[PDB]
Amino acid sequence: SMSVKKPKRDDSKDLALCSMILTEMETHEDAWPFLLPVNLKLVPGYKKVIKKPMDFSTIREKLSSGQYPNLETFALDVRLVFDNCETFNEDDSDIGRAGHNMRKYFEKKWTDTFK
Repeated sequence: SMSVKKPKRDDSKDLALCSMILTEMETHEDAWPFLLPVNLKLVPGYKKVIKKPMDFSTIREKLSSGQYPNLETFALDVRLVFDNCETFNEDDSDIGRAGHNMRKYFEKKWTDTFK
C-alpha cells in the first residue's frame, strides 16, 4: 500500500531475457504456423472468429518498440498465439499439434527463466 512495498525485484534483464525466449520460439521447427500474421484476406472465417490475432513477428515488433510494459503482458501475447491456434485448428492437425508443442516449449522456458 502507500509507503509499504515488497522488496524490489531486479527487472533490468527482463527485456533481454524475453527477447531470447522469443528467438528460441522463432527458430523452433514447429514455429512456421506462427511466424507471420494469418492472412485475413485468404483465410475464410479467421477475421470474424479470432477477435485478437497475434503472431511471433508482431510480438517481436511490440517487444523491440517498448510496447510491453512488463513481462506479464509479453506472456499474455505469446499465450494468445496458442489460444488462437486452438480456437481455429483441430488438435489432430499439423498446425493443431504445432500449437500444443510450442505452448509447452514456451511454458518451460518461461518457468525456468523467471520462476
